Amino acid sequence: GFLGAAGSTMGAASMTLTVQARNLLSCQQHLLKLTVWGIKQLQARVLAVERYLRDQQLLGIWGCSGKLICCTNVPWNSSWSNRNLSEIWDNMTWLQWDKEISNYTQIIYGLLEESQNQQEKNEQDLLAL
Amino acid sequence: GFLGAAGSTMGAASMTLTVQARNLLSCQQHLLKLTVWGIKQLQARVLAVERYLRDQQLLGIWGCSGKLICCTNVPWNSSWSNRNLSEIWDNMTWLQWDKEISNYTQIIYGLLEESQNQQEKNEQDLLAL
Amino acid sequence: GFLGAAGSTMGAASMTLTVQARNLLSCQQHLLKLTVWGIKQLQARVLAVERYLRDQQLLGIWGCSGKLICCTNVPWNSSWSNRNLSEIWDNMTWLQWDKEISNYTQIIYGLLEESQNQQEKNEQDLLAL
Amino acid sequence: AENLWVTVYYGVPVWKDAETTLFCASDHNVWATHCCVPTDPNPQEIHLENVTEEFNMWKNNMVEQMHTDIISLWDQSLKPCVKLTPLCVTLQCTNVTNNITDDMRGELKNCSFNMTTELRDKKQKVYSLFYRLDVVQINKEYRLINCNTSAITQACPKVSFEPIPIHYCAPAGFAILKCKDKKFNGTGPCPSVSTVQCTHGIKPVVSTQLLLNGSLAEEEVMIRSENITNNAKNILVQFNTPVQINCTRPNNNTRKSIRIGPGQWFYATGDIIGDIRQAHCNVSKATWNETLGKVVKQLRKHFGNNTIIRFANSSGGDLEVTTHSFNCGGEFFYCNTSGLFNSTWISNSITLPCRIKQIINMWQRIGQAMYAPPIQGVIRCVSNITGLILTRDGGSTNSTTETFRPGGGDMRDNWRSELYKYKVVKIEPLGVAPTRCKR
Amino acid sequence: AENLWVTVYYGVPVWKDAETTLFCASDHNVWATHCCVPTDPNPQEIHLENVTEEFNMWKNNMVEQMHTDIISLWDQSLKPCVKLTPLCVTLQCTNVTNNITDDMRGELKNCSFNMTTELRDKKQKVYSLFYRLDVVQINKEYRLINCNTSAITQACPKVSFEPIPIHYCAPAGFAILKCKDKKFNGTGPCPSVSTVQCTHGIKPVVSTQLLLNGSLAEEEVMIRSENITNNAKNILVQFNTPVQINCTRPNNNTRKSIRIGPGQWFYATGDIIGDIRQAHCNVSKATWNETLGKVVKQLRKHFGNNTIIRFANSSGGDLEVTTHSFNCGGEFFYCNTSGLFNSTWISNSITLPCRIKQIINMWQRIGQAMYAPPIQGVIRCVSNITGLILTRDGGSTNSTTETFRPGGGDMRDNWRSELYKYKVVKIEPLGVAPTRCKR
Amino acid sequence: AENLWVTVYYGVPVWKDAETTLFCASDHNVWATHCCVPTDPNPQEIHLENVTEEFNMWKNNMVEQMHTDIISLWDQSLKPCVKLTPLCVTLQCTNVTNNITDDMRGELKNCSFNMTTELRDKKQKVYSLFYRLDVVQINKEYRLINCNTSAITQACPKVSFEPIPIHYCAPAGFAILKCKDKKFNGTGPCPSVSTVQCTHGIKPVVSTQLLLNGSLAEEEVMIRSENITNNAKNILVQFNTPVQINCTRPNNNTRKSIRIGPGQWFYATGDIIGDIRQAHCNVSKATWNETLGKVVKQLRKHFGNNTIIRFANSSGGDLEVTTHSFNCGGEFFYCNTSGLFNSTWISNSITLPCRIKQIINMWQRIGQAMYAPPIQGVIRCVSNITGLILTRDGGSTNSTTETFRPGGGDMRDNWRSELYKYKVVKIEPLGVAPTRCKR
Ligand SMILES: *[C@@H]1O[C@H](CO)[C@@H](O[C@@H]2O[C@H](CO)[C@@H](O[C@@H]3O[C@H](CO)[C@@H](O)[C@H](O)[C@@H]3O)[C@H](O)[C@H]2NC(C)=O)[C@H](O)[C@H]1NC(C)=O
Ligand SMILES: *[C@@H]1O[C@H](CO)[C@@H](O[C@@H]2O[C@H](CO)[C@@H](O[C@@H]3O[C@H](CO)[C@@H](O)[C@H](O)[C@@H]3O)[C@H](O)[C@H]2NC(C)=O)[C@H](O)[C@H]1NC(C)=O
Ligand SMILES: *[C@@H]1O[C@H](CO)[C@@H](O[C@@H]2O[C@H](CO)[C@@H](O[C@@H]3O[C@H](CO)[C@@H](O)[C@H](O)[C@@H]3O)[C@H](O)[C@H]2NC(C)=O)[C@H](O)[C@H]1NC(C)=O
Ligand SMILES: *[C@@H]1O[C@H](CO[C@@H]2O[C@@H](C)[C@@H](O)[C@@H](O)[C@@H]2O)[C@@H](O[C@@H]2O[C@H](CO)[C@@H](O)[C@H](O)[C@H]2NC(C)=O)[C@H](O)[C@H]1NC(C)=O
Ligand SMILES: *[C@@H]1O[C@H](CO[C@@H]2O[C@@H](C)[C@@H](O)[C@@H](O)[C@@H]2O)[C@@H](O[C@@H]2O[C@H](CO)[C@@H](O)[C@H](O)[C@H]2NC(C)=O)[C@H](O)[C@H]1NC(C)=O
Ligand SMILES: *[C@@H]1O[C@H](CO[C@@H]2O[C@@H](C)[C@@H](O)[C@@H](O)[C@@H]2O)[C@@H](O[C@@H]2O[C@H](CO)[C@@H](O)[C@H](O)[C@H]2NC(C)=O)[C@H](O)[C@H]1NC(C)=O
Ligand SMILES: *[C@@H]1O[C@H](CO)[C@@H](O[C@@H]2O[C@H](CO)[C@@H](O)[C@H](O)[C@H]2NC(C)=O)[C@H](O)[C@H]1NC(C)=O
Ligand SMILES: *[C@@H]1O[C@H](CO)[C@@H](O)[C@H](O)[C@H]1NC(C)=O
Ligand SMILES: *[C@@H]1O[C@H](CO)[C@@H](O)[C@H](O)[C@H]1NC(C)=O
Ligand SMILES: *[C@@H]1O[C@H](CO)[C@@H](O)[C@H](O)[C@H]1NC(C)=O
Ligand SMILES: *[C@@H]1O[C@H](CO)[C@@H](O)[C@H](O)[C@H]1NC(C)=O
Ligand SMILES: *[C@@H]1O[C@H](CO)[C@@H](O)[C@H](O)[C@H]1NC(C)=O
Ligand SMILES: *[C@@H]1O[C@H](CO)[C@@H](O)[C@H](O)[C@H]1NC(C)=O
Repeated sequence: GFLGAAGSTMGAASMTLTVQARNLLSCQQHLLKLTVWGIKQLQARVLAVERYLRDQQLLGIWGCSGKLICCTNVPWNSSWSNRNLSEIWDNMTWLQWDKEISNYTQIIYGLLEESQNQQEKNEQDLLAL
Repeated sequence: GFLGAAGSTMGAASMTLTVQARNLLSCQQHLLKLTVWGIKQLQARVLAVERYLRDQQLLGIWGCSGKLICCTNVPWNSSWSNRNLSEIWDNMTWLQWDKEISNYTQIIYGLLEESQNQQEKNEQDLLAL
Repeated sequence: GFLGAAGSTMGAASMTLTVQARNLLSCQQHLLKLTVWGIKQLQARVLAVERYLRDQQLLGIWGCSGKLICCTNVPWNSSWSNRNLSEIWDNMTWLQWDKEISNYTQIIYGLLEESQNQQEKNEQDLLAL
Repeated sequence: AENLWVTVYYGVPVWKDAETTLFCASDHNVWATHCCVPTDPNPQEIHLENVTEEFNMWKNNMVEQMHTDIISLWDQSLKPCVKLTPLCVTLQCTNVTNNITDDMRGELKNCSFNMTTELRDKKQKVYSLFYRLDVVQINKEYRLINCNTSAITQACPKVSFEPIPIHYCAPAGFAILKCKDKKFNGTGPCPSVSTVQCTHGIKPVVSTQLLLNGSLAEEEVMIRSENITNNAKNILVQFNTPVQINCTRPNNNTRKSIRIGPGQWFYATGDIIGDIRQAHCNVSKATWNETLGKVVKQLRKHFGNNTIIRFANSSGGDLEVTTHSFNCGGEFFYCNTSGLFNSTWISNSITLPCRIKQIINMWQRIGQAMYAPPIQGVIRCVSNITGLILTRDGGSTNSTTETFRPGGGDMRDNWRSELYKYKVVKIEPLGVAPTRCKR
Repeated sequence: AENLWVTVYYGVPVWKDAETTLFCASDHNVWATHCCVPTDPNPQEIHLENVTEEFNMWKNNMVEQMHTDIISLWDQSLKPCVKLTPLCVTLQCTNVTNNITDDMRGELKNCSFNMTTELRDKKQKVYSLFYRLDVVQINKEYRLINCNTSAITQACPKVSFEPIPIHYCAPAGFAILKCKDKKFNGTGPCPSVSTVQCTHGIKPVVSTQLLLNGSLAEEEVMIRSENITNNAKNILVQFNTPVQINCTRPNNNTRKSIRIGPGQWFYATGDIIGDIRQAHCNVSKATWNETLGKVVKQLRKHFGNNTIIRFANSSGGDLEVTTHSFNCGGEFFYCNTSGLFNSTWISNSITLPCRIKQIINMWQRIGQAMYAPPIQGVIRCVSNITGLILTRDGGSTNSTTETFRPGGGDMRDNWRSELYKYKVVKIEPLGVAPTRCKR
Repeated sequence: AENLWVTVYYGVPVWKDAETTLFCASDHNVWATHCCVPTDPNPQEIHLENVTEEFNMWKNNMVEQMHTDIISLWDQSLKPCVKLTPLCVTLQCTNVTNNITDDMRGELKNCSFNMTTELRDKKQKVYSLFYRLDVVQINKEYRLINCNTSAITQACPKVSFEPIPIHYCAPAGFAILKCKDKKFNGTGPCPSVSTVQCTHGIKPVVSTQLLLNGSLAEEEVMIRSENITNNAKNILVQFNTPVQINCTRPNNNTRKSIRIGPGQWFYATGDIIGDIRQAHCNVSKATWNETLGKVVKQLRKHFGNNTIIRFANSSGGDLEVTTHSFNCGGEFFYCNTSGLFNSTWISNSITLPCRIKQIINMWQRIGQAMYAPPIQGVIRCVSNITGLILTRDGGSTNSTTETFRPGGGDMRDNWRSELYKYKVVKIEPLGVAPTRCKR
């Protein structure tokens, strides 16, 4: 049921996040002798690992770690999508949503990084106090 | 002292979890020219990484991240092992315990995944409130 | 601006931790046929992943996960560096600091591991109570 | 005013088009080994409700991926076998006449030559039979056809190239999407998408003009093309019913093993046992002249209800273009298909002779040649014609009578029709959206 | 009622049996390079209190792993050296008679032949000596023995195959468990398990009949077998004391380098300097006829206090089966062991001649042959016999007198006795258990 | 008393010296392919304020890395091309006399020989021209120079070795630091460090004595050495202005393709069209005898204001040592540089003849030789002399007149001057420091 929520609304699809997450990480002499097919299988496996880790690093940096859903303190810009919530969570899929946001992806990621740096400094200072 | 706790009781063995955890992740021209032994060393290293990450992903999904010990909200089924605590934590090893549970491993993992999905939705809604 | 903070004081440099962190993780037939250069590119990529993960595992074990800055409960030994805070955070770089500490690195890491094991046991017992 | 904040989600069911390396998987054959990883016996096909996607069979990198891998595997399995360089000698040849039927006269040649023995300093006189296609006249002196162009090696007489259905499977982080609409024709949106782990089994069959052993459409004969209007492009036709074809090589052959070096054996064709006859294929007349009627009706859909449709013979060029290249039992046939395309259609047993060749340029490359060892006994093949590769010339805009001819192809085209319904995408699990929560 | 919840633990000291690739590690030899990664000088052996595990030496994949890697390394180090194909010519040979002792008469042959020079268009007459085992008669015409079967290459006269003790080490996530019980015999539980990073050093020694240079048991001579009862199986015997054996090849040899192509040199055996003598091995009579007494006592344990034990000679077959294959100094000896197994036991200096061979089929395969260049001067070897490979025939259930014979083996068997105490397992750090805590 | 605790930081801007594999990257040439990954068109060079680091050009592993990779690439691109083993035959040769200028007399030889055709059993008489450097006398019988030592292969007449500027780029977790001080001389602290993703483009030019096509210092001519005092070491001189050199091979050449096997072609040098002349290089007298004045002033800095500086000719040895090895257009020149180093300096058009060689030992190894196919027409090269490789003998401590001579080098030295400013380091993002916070 890996992409089963693909046609679901954004709201409904939030219930299958573990279905998609669990499928993003995962002969003998034939591939070892045919050292021209092995060094495809290793490339495929190394790439899957690198892609997985890049996503995990971004989540870690943004202050979202070990969770599938994280609230952040970066305010939503109506200029990135001037739609109300009933247009987004209902009657719209995640695939359509990505098309609506695409161009603002880097702005949002940069803001999330800055927010966490400020939050961590405040925690260190508050604990010392 | 990597497997030093192997004969210890389950309770006593809980004190060496970092001993085992630290050992689960970790010439020149000979292996580079002998492109039939290199593509064993790369396979060995890639596999060790993939195995490590699969365990970390499961811990993350279950709501247990960055910890060696996690309490969860899934109730224990006496049907998986009708034993009291004094039969489990004392006078029994982890190796024996795995034999007692084995068949119910997938049931437990599925329950842990479901519990976390419900917990995350509740957190998002509570924060919005 | 990857190493831009290199000459900054230790205090000032704490504001660029995400600049350095984001750069620590990251043809066709030429490398596939030239199965003597591919098995350099795979080695380079596998090593970068292994180094990244070893650092993440240590942070996880010490009780510091998903954060760039963590307070710990291990007291500072004046014997590792008998300097006051105004000698360390100001008028000193991280490169100079590493030279000052180097020999005591393993002592500190061992203490951090022990502290977390005690903290986790206490959490499990407190929750059961 | 709304006071919304960015909420980060991971595990979002969103994907983008991507090109990656698929890994193979089956259920002494080369595909016995290069497809070991077994498929799941019960593939997890998931229907996606309300998903519409754009597909394009002419830009499908899965077709390109198969092509690269079929060639790469081919040249690896034959890598360790004996070279036949020493056979490139002056031959003394005569005609085979002993009980040869009239139709085969001059087709086979009996050649004797001086070849070395296992010792560097000794020679032996040996002889073997060759088909005339592989022997070039230099009064009786002949050369093997590959001698002025390429190195010739002997196919390993142990390696099987019998087509095995193979499956392609996605690597972690990727998925293969299947188009399940009805009457999908090459390109455009397909409002019926299903997700699979692997493709169905596809046999790596190589042929020209006629498409063999594929899937039989579904409801009706379908005609697909990159362009249709541009006659420079090919038209692929997929049948909704097979036409059974029976092919044979009736001569009862034998073999002899000749030492050509220390541990190096050459396999020669020996005398034919009994009567020598012509290779041929049987197509049922009453199936072919009905199956084409369906093709014609579908062509009228694009070429006109009142036009004239004519099926003509192939054009000029070499055997690999003008004949039906058929690989069966381990031998290479070049069959004459003119008897299949000889009709004019308006609105209101067929025997195909074949030639056998032993020195084969398997892929259109320069510098290599494969020698196919002969098969002992006789061979008979039964296969399903599942489609056609056609080209068009004229009519339409000038003065009626579009002429269609069987054409050649790019190898890829024989797989293109099976990889037709599949697309490869990558999953991008991160995304953001506005919510009402704050930390 | 107990109100318990699932608690997840990571870092649990639990493991399961597993098969993986071990990486090698030592301290111009091939094992100088294929075992670079140094072992820790002080391996971290950890005793596991209260751990009992089942071991099985007959199903140990470490034995299979060594076998695959010894062969793979062997054929890689010799890959770039000159082929001797041009030597497979008709030879003119006579007997070596100049100062040859009577016992060696007819053993060596003096062969002359026509071989090319570095120029394609010129030849030279050269001669060399060969042992009769490698020369086959075709009145004086001879062929090298490998010419009708295999390609022959020259072992690189720079590559050393002197056994080097090597260690196997576990990859991350794996551990090697060692059985430290006393008197462990092949299979079953071992209530003494220790965890190691690497195995002890094992020398990759190749031999038949007698096991050389291994570990000397510990307390008593031990007899191990897959079955014992089934005489089709071998019996391995491990000694608790070495028997010293001294082997030599007394002829003082020389070498000549012959150009056989541009930059391609062949190493030929030249005239023997001084008297020509037979190769042989010395076993101390007073050590052997005592060591076997220990073997016999242990056999009675399984075959009967009142039975009769007889040690007989080897059976029929080729040299690789019937003789003691001994590789020493770089030369290959085939020694006659009948003088070691000639006795009947009841309840109440030995000289072994040897032959030398130069064309060696190193592994039981078809299509390759290795030429061993001769060693200049003379060679003498000192080694420890550490065990026996025996087979059994009859007695037991019929009428007394079990006959034991030295047998051949599968190569693996010579490593099987050292890899004997080790097992490979994988660690599975996750697990769950009931506790009283809730989030 | 201070009550401080250990605080863990990740992402600390700290690094240590390290040696890793750099991956290449450019913008039918071998470097067209082995440097595909494009560089960023606008490299992110970051100045590091207040950073001082120690550099050492004589211990720079980037120099060693380039050397290993240039050789490795070289021998891979030529791997699949035809061997010329069959050419190693006895040649019949005479002098080329038809319109040969006096200065070239005896330089070229006209050789005829018996070589095979594409058929194993047929021969052809062919002839070609060779330069005398590659032909060794055995009255007219000659051998190719490589026949008694090495295998000879034909460079692929399609593969280009024209130098391409290439860049080295750091792998993840690594960075390349650049020394941006002024007047940095080989070793020691550089109080100006900048971080880069990749190096500037460096052309893999191979030469002796004169350094070609590099960076022109910056402000003044600089002299660098590992030691200076120890005359056993080389002195590298980097110019702050180029000296333009124009080289040519004036003979109008043609080619013929000779079949030497099935699909195997040999490229022979045919008759010269028109007048035959000597190859040579032009150096402007008025630029050279000024550029050296700058070199001399800088030498006095280390050798004395009142000493005598003498530039002498090269010493003895083979062409690869005593001449200027120049690779241009695809042909190999050996130029006589004595006209450039003939002066005595005190305090107060140049024509260089060249020889052409076709059989080249590209790297100082034994067992391989490369045949360089001839270039049709004529060639002319324009290049920038950017520096010198000099050695020293005497003076200093004895009695005035230090003698400097052009010397040979280790290949590496020609890249050493461009990789000069770069160092590779690894980032170590974890660290700890005392703070006032507790959990
Ligand atoms: C092997 O069999 C073939 C088939 O019979 C032989 O080919 C025959 O070759 C002859 C001479 O080239 C042809 O005869 C000529 O025909 C032309 C036609 O106009 C005529 O003008 C000439 O005067 C002469 O008759 C003959 O037709 C041809 N056979 C066929 C069926 O075309 C071939 O020579 C045989 N090879 C041998 C015996 O080595
Ligand atoms: C090299 O030396 C060997 C060893 O001496 C020579 O072998 C000898 O070959 C002859 C002829 O084949 C054997 O003689 C025959 O013996 C049988 C035995 O019953 C007898 O019936 C025949 O009438 C004849 O005498 C001879 O015994 C054999 N030597 C030994 C020790 O067995 C070999 O011929 C020599 N090769 C040369 C000179 O090329
Ligand atoms: C190809 O041309 C070269 C160049 O002319 C020819 O070399 C010439 O070889 C002869 C005989 O070896 C040399 O003559 C001898 O010179 C010595 C000098 O002292 C003298 O003592 C002898 O009596 C005799 O004269 C001749 O000098 C030499 N040419 C040069 C310029 O040195 C070569 O023989 C020609 N090869 C042919 C025609 O195959
Ligand atoms: C060449 O053919 C003859 C005749 O065979 C007949 O015609 C053939 C086309 C086919 O129909 C056969 O079955 C026919 O019998 C072969 O000679 C015959 O061999 C059979 C074998 O038992 C024998 O009974 C017949 O009497 C033979 N007839 C004659 C006239 O000899 C002949 O052997 C064939 N040659 C070769 C090389 O196969
Ligand atoms: C063949 O042998 C003779 C005799 O040598 C003797 O017997 C040998 C088995 C061994 O025991 C030798 O040490 C004996 O001396 C060799 O001729 C002798 O060579 C030595 C060398 O200095 C000389 O002093 C003796 O006088 C020689 N004796 C005779 C009779 O010549 C002979 O050289 C040997 N041939 C070869 C090819 O080695
Ligand atoms: C050999 O040289 C003659 C003479 O050429 C002259 O001297 C040369 C060095 C160069 O300066 C040429 O340009 C000179 O013309 C060649 O014969 C001449 O060929 C040209 C071609 O059109 C012709 O016009 C002249 O009259 C010719 N002169 C004579 C005396 O024949 C001759 O072809 C050259 N040989 C070869 C093999 O090239
Ligand atoms: C192996 O079993 C023995 C007992 O069967 C364990 O020894 C006991 O350890 C407890 C620890 O406090 C002591 O109180 C007991 O007195 C010990 N018993 C004896 C007989 O000495 C031993 O620790 C076990 N090993 C492991 C690894 O748990
Ligand atoms: C083999 O060589 C001999 C040499 O004279 C020649 O006579 C004979 O015809 C050759 N045989 C063949 C079949 O070419
Ligand atoms: C092929 O052979 C089968 C055998 O029974 C036959 O039924 C079928 O009709 C044949 N096909 C053709 C095209 O004749
Ligand atoms: C070498 O060839 C010649 C050719 O006649 C022959 O006479 C001679 O005996 C051969 N030599 C050997 C040792 O075979
Ligand atoms: C082997 O040689 C040594 C040398 O001293 C000797 O002591 C030993 O007894 C010899 N071995 C045998 C079996 O004779
Ligand atoms: C080629 O071989 C023949 C054989 O006699 C010889 O006469 C001729 O001179 C050779 N040719 C060359 C150029 O070596
Ligand atoms: C090289 O050729 C150019 C062409 O114009 C010329 O200007 C320059 O001076 C020449 N160089 C030398 C060293 O003569």
